[PDB]
Amino acid sequence: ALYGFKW
Amino acid sequence: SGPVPSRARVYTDVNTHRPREYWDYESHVVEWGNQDDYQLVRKLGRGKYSEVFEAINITNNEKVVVKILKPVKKKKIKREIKILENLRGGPNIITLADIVKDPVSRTPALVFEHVNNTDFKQLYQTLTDYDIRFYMYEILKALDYCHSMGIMHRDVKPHNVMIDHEHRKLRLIDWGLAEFYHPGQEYNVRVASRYFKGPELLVDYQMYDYSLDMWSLGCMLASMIFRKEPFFHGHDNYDQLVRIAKVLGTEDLYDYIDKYNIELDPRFNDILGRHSRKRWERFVHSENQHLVSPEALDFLDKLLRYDHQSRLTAREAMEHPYFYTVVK
Ligand SMILES: Nc1ncnc2c1ncn2[C@@H]1O[C@H](COP(=O)(O)OP(=O)(O)O)[C@@H](O)[C@H]1O
Ligand SMILES: [Mg+2]
Ligand SMILES: [Mg+2]
Ligand code: NA
Repeated sequence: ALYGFKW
Repeated sequence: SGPVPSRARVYTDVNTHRPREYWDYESHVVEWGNQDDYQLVRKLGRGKYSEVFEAINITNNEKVVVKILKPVKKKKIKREIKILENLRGGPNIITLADIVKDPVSRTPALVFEHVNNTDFKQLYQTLTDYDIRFYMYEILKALDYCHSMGIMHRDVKPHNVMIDHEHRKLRLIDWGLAEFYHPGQEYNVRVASRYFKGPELLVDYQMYDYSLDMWSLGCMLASMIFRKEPFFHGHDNYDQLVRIAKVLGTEDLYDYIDKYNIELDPRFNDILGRHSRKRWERFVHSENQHLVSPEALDFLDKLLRYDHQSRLTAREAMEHPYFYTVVK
């Protein structure tokens, strides 16, 4: 995933 | 013609006597960390203008909280960032640990210290009289600090007060509605949740100050010690003032509007009515009596006043007899 983050 | 001007009794010129870079948040140059340090664990909140997650810092295996910022005006990104950086290290002020952005969308995200919060709707009913005094003192430390640094919070309420009860650890969060106090500045009254709005916001008095936070704190305290959530249950902004007048009475409302030469919106004419000033003891009941004391009622009486100037400052509040049993 979201907005360049990984889960 | 026009309202009488007002200024804060304390910390009036903190921003006046600081360099432009301290308060000119539109000129702030953000320092950005490495987004790839943080991985999202779970959603905590999703507003129209933010998405908040618990996350793991994979560089040190510590939990953090990521707040994705999507405000209507980008100016507001730098306001929240600059205020958090100005207040960083203050007692009970949430710590901004990092600021990152999506390399593709450029969506920005604040990275905060994690607090192991329990939802107030589960936690507050377990707190004792001492716990409420202890937590209220922690919030007052945060507010006297932020006021002393020239910042009004403007959104003090349970959802913006994180408590890790196991570690007796409180943080005042959510500085997205916070503003720099400049004496004489006319502010937007369309701020705060309806139940926590001060009378100055309800009657459209724009030249308010730090004292707005003290009214919000009073609303929070009243809801906790009386187990009445919310304490002032208005159905709309106009009704909100009527709910306050049913307690504080209409006489003192008119003294307030006349001291500041405030014109009451015509919408009040048919709903305001006439109300006596109530004794705070009328709100004591079997379910809340273990939380109430003469000191608690006197303290509440000294926060919940129409005239923002007459309310206790945070520092005056901290010296009140209600906190005599609290360390420092
Ligand atoms: N540091 C934190 N630790 C724990 N939970 C947090 C933290 N920061 C935010 N939260 C949670 O996310 C919610 C929204 O964060 P907040 O900064 O208030 O965003 P908004 O401005 O959209 O209200 C909070 O009400 C709280 O439940
Ligand atoms: Mg919030
Ligand atoms: Mg907010
Ligand atoms: Na600077």
